[PDB]
Amino acid sequence: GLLEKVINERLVALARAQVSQIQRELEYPLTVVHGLANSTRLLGEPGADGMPQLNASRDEISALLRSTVQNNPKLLDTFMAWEPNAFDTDAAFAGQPGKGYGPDGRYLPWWYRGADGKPIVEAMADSIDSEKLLPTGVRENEFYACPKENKRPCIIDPAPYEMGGKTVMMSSFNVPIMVGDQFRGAVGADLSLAFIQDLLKRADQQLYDGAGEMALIASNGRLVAYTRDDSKLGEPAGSVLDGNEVDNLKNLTVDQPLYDIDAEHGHIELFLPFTIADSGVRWTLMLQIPQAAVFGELQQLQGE
Amino acid sequence: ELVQQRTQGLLEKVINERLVALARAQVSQIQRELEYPLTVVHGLANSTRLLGEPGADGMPQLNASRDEISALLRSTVQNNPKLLDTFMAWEPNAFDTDAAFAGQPGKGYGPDGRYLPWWYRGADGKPIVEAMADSIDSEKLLPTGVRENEFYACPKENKRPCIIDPAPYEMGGKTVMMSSFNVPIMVGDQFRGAVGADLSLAFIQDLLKRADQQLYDGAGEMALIASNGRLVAYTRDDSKLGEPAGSVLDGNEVDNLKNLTVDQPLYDIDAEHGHIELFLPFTIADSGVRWTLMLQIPQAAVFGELQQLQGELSDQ
Ligand SMILES: CC(=O)OCC[N+](C)(C)C
Ligand SMILES: CC(=O)OCC[N+](C)(C)C
Ligand SMILES: [Ca+2]
Repeated sequence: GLLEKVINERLVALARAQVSQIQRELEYPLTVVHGLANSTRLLGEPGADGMPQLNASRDEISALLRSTVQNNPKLLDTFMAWEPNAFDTDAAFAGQPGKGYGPDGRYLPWWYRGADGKPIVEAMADSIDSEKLLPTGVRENEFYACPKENKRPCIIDPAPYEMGGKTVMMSSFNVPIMVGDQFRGAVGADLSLAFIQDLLKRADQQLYDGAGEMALIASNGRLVAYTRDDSKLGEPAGSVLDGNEVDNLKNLTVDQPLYDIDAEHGHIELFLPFTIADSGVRWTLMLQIPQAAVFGELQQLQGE
Repeated sequence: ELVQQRTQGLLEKVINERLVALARAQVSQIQRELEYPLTVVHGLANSTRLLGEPGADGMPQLNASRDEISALLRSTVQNNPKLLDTFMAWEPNAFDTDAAFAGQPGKGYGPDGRYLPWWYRGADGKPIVEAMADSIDSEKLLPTGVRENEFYACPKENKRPCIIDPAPYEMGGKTVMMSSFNVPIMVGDQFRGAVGADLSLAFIQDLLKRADQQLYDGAGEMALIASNGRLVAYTRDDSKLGEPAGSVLDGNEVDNLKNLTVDQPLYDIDAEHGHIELFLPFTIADSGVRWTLMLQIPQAAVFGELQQLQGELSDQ
């Protein structure tokens, strides 16, 4: 039908705007940490006098990280890990705690905000080499192993980490520190799922007057956000969504919308896969809207 | 017969709502792409300000030389192919004594030592630097209605990010629209300088041309109008980019743009000229930009569609 087509084109356009709004949120941390990687690699790149182009101390690099946290309130944190002896001699820094160094001197700072909002630092010695499987299906060290192994940017699916006495679910945005063809380390920043969820909830309230719900699904099919119920974050979409929805989640092409009508529940399903910057990472936005909210004007024309 | 009017009004609403949603989608896509240069230059500003912000020891948090700051700018160009350039300018004696660096323009300094590097790519793609001494203090008006130094004066005056209305630029034997994206280097409450990068806006022309094909077999036009009234994009004709929008649109409509409200759509049915227009003002981040997307549809296309929709209702 021609009228159905005009209504459905409105729906797709509204969904596409929700995707580009989410991309703005998710591409931002990647560009932040690209900036830090593009600066830090100058520690290892000679200049016209044969000395490093950046001769910054560890205290100065940490200042850059802390300034990132300070002036990027949307980011949960900023962190960086060097390979053993990547840019200096770790042994000179061994036995110095509370600076983000491992016990052997390896540079591993994780900067985030304490209770008063002031930045504090934790060394990632415990997680950087950990093969522990977290309950969301993510290994504890994947924020570093993935950029080390693939030598390109990595976005990690939702995972819980302990932060100042509480468990925080988060996704990390990671870039390798490359000098030539050599992996020297990686730098990253997290977004909390609570942050992404709050934004998706607010965005949903402006979509068809809030009649429906949205789900953001990571590369492993687990929920980054789910406007109906915060308790489902991190959980598999296959343990929260419909048989029909879970099937449609398998029916998707690489980057192309899937439209479906769940008559059993009287709502429209729209799945839009999308990629995050040039990282090649593909997540999915799901819109679930009551049929009456989308087709109310048709209902009104036919009703009279 | 009032049933006919109520029915026609509801069909027109469905049509108008589709066009509004299409407009909002172009705005959202434009905002996604144009955050990128702001994030890059925010990173450079947030590093450079540490030259003047003390630590607990009372001493600055970053003890970097001018050469090291320039290396950060050079690395930005090298590692962001989409950016045309990256440039930074300090206030006189902002972080050191300019006079100690006088007489060395080959490093991006002014003649009396002011730090003014502009880094771009030479013919072989390797970055090279030039001093901005000839532009940094110039309030000469460009055709676009901005000062030659707007990229610096606007962040100095407003102490927040500034996106300068685009200027034409030759790229690959074609003229494209180019804007700079600028942020202040703030130490406490003090403006110390600014850092920016230029980005081509050709992707907007391409975006809007593709979107304009979705509706009415491409019979409409889409435009993006800057605050100076000039065309950032115009799907009908690449040759019009950078021209006053009043050359393709009723002049008083263009004069009216300053009165519109951000994110509020506005329809104008110009029955005299047989076109309907939808305007959608928008901004970018905290830059305070005032840009307007415009969708123009011929009345004959809409009328024909309404007849088809009524025909489908009749046949029900
Ligand atoms: C416990 C720990 O060190 O976590 C580090 C990983 N990160 C920054 C992604 C949370
Ligand atoms: C080439 C070009 O875009 O001119 C503007 C350069 N700027 C803004 C650094 C002075
Ligand atoms: Ca369903």
